[PDB]
Amino acid sequence: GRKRKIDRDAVLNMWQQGLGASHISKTMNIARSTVYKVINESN
Repeated sequence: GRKRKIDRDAVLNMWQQGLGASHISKTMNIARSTVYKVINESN
């Protein structure tokens, strides 16, 4: 599916609000490099 059962607004909400790895990892439970796995995908 496209926008049925998939996440994206969570990690995208961290960067789009003016954050930075450390805070982007605390609010959004994910390691700082793990966040770049997503940001790199640009999904």
